[PDB]
Amino acid sequence: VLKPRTLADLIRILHQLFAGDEVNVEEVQAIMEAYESDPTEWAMYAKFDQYRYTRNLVDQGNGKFNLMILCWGEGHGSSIHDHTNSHCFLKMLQGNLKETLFAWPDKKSNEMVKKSERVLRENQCAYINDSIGLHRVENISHTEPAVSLHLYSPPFDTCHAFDQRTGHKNKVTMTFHSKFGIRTP
Amino acid sequence: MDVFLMIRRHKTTIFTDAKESSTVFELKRIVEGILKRPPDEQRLYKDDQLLDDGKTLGECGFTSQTARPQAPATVGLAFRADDTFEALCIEPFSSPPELPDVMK
Amino acid sequence: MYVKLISSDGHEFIVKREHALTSGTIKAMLSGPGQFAENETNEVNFREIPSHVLSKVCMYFTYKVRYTNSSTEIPEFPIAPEIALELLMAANFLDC
Amino acid sequence: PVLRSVNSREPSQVIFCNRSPRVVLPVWLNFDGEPQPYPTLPPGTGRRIHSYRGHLWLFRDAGTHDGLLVNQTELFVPSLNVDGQPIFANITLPVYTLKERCLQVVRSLVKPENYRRLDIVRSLYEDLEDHPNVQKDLERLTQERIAH
Ligand SMILES: CC(=O)N[C@H](C(=O)N1C[C@H](O)C[C@H]1C(=O)NCc1ccc(-c2scnc2C)cc1)C(C)(C)C
Ligand SMILES: [Fe+2]
Repeated sequence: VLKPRTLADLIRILHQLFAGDEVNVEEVQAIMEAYESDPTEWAMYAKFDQYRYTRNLVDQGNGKFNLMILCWGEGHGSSIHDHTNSHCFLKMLQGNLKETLFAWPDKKSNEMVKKSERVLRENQCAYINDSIGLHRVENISHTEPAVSLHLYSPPFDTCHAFDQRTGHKNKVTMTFHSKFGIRTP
Repeated sequence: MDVFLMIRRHKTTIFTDAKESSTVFELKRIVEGILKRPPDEQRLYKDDQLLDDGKTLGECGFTSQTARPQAPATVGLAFRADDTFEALCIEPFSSPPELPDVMK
Repeated sequence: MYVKLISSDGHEFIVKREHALTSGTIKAMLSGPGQFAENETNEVNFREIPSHVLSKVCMYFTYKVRYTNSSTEIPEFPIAPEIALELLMAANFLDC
Repeated sequence: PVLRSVNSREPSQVIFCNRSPRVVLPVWLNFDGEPQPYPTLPPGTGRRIHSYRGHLWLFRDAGTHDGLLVNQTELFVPSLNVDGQPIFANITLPVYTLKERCLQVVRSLVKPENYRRLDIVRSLYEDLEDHPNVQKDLERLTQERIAH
């Protein structure tokens, strides 16, 4: 194990890892889990919206990978989404989120099937791609917020939203609440 | 509960307060303490209606939201000549210049 | 306890003394050796402040005295746009 | 930086209560002392929010950045929830000076490009342009606390 001493250290390590020819997603996840969340080191990216969660870009990663921080209010949650064939890592900096994994749709409209459902405790880091299925992440807490650290490689502006009742798609293009600590309306 | 008033006559206007539950006579008592005329030589109006000495100010129309510190209500005042009373006379304040177009 | 404030157009405004000391310049006038001797009349002539703004100024006086120690909620002091410019000049002069 | 939140990680539930006529902007001061804004509160609304002991808050007009009071001071630091009862932060108007209240009003009506087209003594042009700002107030507040 290589234990990141700071958030900046974890970012320097990730840039090296994604510069190599082969990315080993087991080692990326392990090293992101290893960094012990320290709010003094990421508080500038923690910006909250009352109504939805916020996307706060941190590092665009030399075009090979994206690094974002998402901020979840009480009761805030994602839609059922895909990952446009890119790896995706999710690490908890503060709070908890419930990941509910869905299988893809059979062609005629019917309510999609929950494969699994788990809670992500603090400092835990998860991995997802379209090979494992589609998920939806929510902050279950009625009283506390959630802050998560996302890595997506390759970076993507596009993906698809899924109606749980039918399974039919609507594809979205994702906003950014902030970029590098600065509000972008 | 306090009401806030401007007692007005000619070019004289008094800024004072009173309780909604205090009476019109009691108000003449303090007008006496300022312009030194007894309440029997005083007439108090709300717009055009003379006010009963024994009616409480809340009962004449001066209340919490009608007579506020930043927007006091107006009480007209008329003195007695020495036989009977003068007509209620209040000169309005000056008027501001018409709004600069730079302020819409 | 009451003092008389006179406007440029000759309107007399009698307000409580401790109300008028809301004004920094009035407080400078009347708290030191400029206090009215009893042989004098408690009048201050403001020969460049018209009555429609001077009356507004004493409305602020009562407002400030009433809500300075309020502890849970205070209203907003309303200013019409027509008097805003003239009121701002009187406030700069009166230092309040 | 003296006006900073301490990284306590000891949570503290708080009630923000806007009893002003303005749209209130809660402003948190991070651990480096820089301000970061939070969702706006409409007039009359209260919300129970998540915070921590030792964190510094202040509150402004969301549109004009006019300063607001909170329990009749300008800075708010929660203690620890004794017995799990919430901490209350009561947001009010301050009693502005007449001058600062008119400057608020005419900034509300004329665009800054046109302040100096107003026939007022130029002493008040610079005053108009001295728009309320929160790090100018931080400047004052830190140097108010140095002088105990
Ligand atoms: C461990 C720590 O100090 N975490 C900080 C934290 O959680 N803070 C800082 C302040 O104490 C407030 C608290 C926070 O961000 N709480 C979430 C929150 C979301 C919305 C709101 C508001 S303000 C007006 N309306 C709402 C809904 C207030 C707080 C962050 C994540 C920003 C580094
Ligand atoms: Fe996802």
